[PDB]
Amino acid sequence: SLPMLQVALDNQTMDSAYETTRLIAEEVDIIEVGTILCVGEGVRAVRDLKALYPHKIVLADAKIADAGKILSRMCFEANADWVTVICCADINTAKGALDVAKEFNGDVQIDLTGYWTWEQAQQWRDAGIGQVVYHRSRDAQAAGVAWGEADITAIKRLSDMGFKVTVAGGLALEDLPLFKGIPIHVFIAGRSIRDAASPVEAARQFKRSIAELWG
Amino acid sequence: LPMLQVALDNQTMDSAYETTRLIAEEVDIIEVGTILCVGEGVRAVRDLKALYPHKIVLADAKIADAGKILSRMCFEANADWVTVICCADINTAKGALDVAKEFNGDVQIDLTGYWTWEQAQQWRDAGIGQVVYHRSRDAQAAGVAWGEADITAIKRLSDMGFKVTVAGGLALEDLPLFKGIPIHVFIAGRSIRDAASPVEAARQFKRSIAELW
Ligand SMILES: [Mg+2]
Ligand SMILES: [Mg+2]
Repeated sequence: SLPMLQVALDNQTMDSAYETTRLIAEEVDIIEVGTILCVGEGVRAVRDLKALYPHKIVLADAKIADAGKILSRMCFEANADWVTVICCADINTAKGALDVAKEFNGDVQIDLTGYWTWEQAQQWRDAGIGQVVYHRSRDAQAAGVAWGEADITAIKRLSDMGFKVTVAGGLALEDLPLFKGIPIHVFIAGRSIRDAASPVEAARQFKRSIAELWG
Repeated sequence: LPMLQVALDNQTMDSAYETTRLIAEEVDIIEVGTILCVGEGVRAVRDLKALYPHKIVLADAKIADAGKILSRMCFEANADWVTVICCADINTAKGALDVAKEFNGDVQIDLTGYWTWEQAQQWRDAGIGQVVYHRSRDAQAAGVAWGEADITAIKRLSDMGFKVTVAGGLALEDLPLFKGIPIHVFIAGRSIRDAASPVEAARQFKRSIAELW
């Protein structure tokens, strides 16, 4: 199978986000309401984007740290398909978000930005979490942290634990070959699509490269 | 004396105002809870500071990454303080703190969930002066109580030089557990908002803090 492409809408306002979606909504598989757009506009962003693009998967990247049931329910009532819970959260937070998700036929991903352990990863699997976002912090990226050997190893180990792994964090087109041969579920691109001279062509380039690399 | 922070974990502004119109003048710090940040977005911060410009307004964003952008959105909305979640890369706390400094605001590391003493030393070396020792609401709902290990950890954080806020389902009866520790702030959300008398609930917290400290 080919890795899917997720666009991150890390825009501060809905009209900024629409400037991207009007160009690339049909060029990508998943539309992410980024954490920045969740904070800028609140959960209406989820409701509105799903109303515009009801045939697409809409992910609310809320990076829930606690109050798993309440915050997941807000996102799902706004018609989210998927929500994110941050890796450090108490296990009951992921569990709570998962129970709500099942009411709505949605799903939960654990976002792996920052500091987590393999013991925690086992708890997620035991709790019934099936997706994780292996995620380089943009702030670490800005401080020179590059994709590398240890990432490939960890991504493979997560996959062998039975998770579908999404990869994210300042991904550029030139980074995709690093991941060749690994059954990546989804690649997320925010800035490398939204900020391109032609977002459409940026998205199509990611799709072509993926098709070549995983074909 | 430890200050009293009310958490506005409400889905909509009008729900938050049901609380604030009762207790805004009864507390020291008004928190835009994470639930309100997600429900309404940063407008919540801008609106509540406009209403209560004399009170400290905390945006409980629990930032996980993009420290500079997300803190700047909160501080442009006139937040005084913002939270960063404990698992965030150290450069996220640093980014948020650099922005905070431009606005004469501050950053707290929220300690909900899994973190390490090595990370705590990193926050200190980065110039972080505030943490929120925080029992997860979901852990609370699964039966996790405040205990001596929490008290030991709070004292340890205080000895490292942090001003410590305590939070997580706090009830009036919990206050004596922390006696003798120079707690900076106690947060109460449910035990004030959902009280039969929110005004009595806030006054009782302040009365008890004044007695104990
Ligand atoms: Mg995101
Ligand atoms: Mg809070």
